[PDB]
Amino acid sequence: FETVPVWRRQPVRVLSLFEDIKKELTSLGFLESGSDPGQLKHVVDVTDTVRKDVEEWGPFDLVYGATPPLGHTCDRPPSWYLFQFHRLLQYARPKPGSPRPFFWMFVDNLVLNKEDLDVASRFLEMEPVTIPDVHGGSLQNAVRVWSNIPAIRSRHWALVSEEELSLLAQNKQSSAKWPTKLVKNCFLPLREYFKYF
Amino acid sequence: RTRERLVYEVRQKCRNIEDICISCGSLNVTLEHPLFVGGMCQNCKNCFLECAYQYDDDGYQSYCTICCGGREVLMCGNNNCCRCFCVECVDLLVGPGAAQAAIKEDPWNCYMCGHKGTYGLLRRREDWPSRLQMFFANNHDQEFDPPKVYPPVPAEKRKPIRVLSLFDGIATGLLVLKDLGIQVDRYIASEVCEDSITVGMVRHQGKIMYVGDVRSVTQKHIQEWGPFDLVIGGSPCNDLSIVNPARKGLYEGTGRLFFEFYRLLHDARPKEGDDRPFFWLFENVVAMGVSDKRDISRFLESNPVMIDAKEVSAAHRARYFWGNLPGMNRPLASTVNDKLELQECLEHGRIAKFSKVRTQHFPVFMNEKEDILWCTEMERVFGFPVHYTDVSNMSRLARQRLLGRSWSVPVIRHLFAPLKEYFACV
Ligand SMILES: Nc1ncnc2c1ncn2[C@@H]1O[C@H](CSCC[C@H](N)C(=O)O)[C@@H](O)[C@H]1O
Ligand SMILES: [Zn+2]
Ligand SMILES: [Zn+2]
Ligand SMILES: [Zn+2]
Repeated sequence: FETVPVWRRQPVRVLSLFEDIKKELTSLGFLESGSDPGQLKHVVDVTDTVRKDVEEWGPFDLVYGATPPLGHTCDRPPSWYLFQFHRLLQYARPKPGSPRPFFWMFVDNLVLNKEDLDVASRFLEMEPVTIPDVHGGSLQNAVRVWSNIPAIRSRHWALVSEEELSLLAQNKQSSAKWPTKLVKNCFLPLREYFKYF
Repeated sequence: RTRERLVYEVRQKCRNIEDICISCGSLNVTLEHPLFVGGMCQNCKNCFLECAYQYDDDGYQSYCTICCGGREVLMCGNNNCCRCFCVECVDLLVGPGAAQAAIKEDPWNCYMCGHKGTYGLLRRREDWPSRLQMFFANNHDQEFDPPKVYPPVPAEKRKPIRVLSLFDGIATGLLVLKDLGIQVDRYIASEVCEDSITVGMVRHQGKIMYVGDVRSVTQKHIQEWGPFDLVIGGSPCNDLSIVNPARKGLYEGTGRLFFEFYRLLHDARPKEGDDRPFFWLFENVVAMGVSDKRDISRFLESNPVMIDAKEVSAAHRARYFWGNLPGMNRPLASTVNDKLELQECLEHGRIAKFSKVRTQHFPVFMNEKEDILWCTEMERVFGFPVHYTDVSNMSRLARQRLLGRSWSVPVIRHLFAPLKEYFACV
């Protein structure tokens, strides 16, 4: 994508699915105040969401979706979040003949199966960048991100062992708070296209 | 046991049948029951509206028409009706032994199709069609396939069709295509079951280009395989249909495969600026939970038609059909060369124990002895050519396994019928 000059950067219009990053996006200066009236359309259960609903919610630039926190209840099977996210994201893309900066991000908190991760990485067309929270040389937490936002593969680490990852999933079970600090920094290269405040 | 005692006190004339709900026995009568004389509550109105389509089993509607419940049911023989009435409701409302009076009728017409409108204490309203017409106004407007159309094309020039088949199995699609007499440029199909594959590699002399899983296929795989005019597929049901205890839903197990179709359809369907005619067809069972069907219709953004082989094939089983094909909801056209009765299918010296089949215990009588349906016959029952499925060393149970999950050839002929006008012919 091509960068956007400072005297042209608009407010960024976001669509937050299943989770709400209104908080982080405001703390990043992407969201100003007052309702917001409105830049971040959040919806938690889009089982009944038609294409027209999305189109009518104003055009979008950023589409964010997350799985539930690690070991948070049940609700619906993990894959639902992924698939639904994909459908609505096709509903959110701009027409081929009217291009424009457009970014999306789905992020999992170690809630997806091995086959579910395969499905995610196949339906979103990239392997996940795994952003760990370490402490004292120990894998405290972890998220994995599928996204087109320009700096993403820039983190991902290595040393987190897929096995050790799936072990860290086992260690933390019943408590559950969504570890947003891990995903917060990914949005930084989006300040090249939208106003700051 | 509120219902039993309440109906019992209805029969003793201590209470009017018009002030109770003849469905669940509630006294909260909100509306008059469309089919019979008596009241109906809001819970049973919603039950009727939702379960009328929730409960349709393969080949029948499985009902019960009255209480929307039931285990053992009496099944109608009228092929334009297909209603059913449970035994408990007949013994309770009509009278004791009235169920055993209803049975012994081999061609049994239900109380809606019958000559009389009065059976025991059960009395049919004279104005029931329009009563169903108004009753069914709160529902089924979210369904029944509102199709949209493409502009026709001139003969010169009109190119051969390019077809992508996800979950092909037995090459039903390429068969119905060749039979329809239209040129096929490329038939690329994705199938796993090696038997199905071999059937295809033989019965079409290798015309089919075979790929692995629907998961093997990439978005790039699609456009690299040339542009596709028609994308067809019937994803395996299993964990979809409710007759399975272990059903993992649309989202787990073998249900997932739907989305793979959903994926490759999207990586296929032409973007804006393409006026190119583009057709797609996704088939599944009608035994699907209402939740999973809701989701599927949402993902495909279209609604399904319930097509039953009954009207033109020798077996009665109905499937949901999603798509954009011309004459989607068009009434089934029964041919001259199509075999309507079971008897038309059996080999020499065998007779039909029924009219149309289900798989109704053993459908064939031979030498005053019951017998299972034959393969060379079952083919006819599904409309496939005789010995179409006789290939390799494949075991009989495997062969029947294959035909058991195939498409009804005349039905697919009915679907692919108005397609010959958009592409090349011989
Ligand atoms: N993961 C997968 N990828 C591709 N095909 C699959 C598959 N899993 C099952 N199948 C195939 O999909 C078929 C679903 S039954 C539908 C077959 C088809 N309607 C016909 O005319 O015969 C089965 O034959 C099965 O072999
Ligand atoms: Zn009732
Ligand atoms: Zn009943
Ligand atoms: Zn009837």
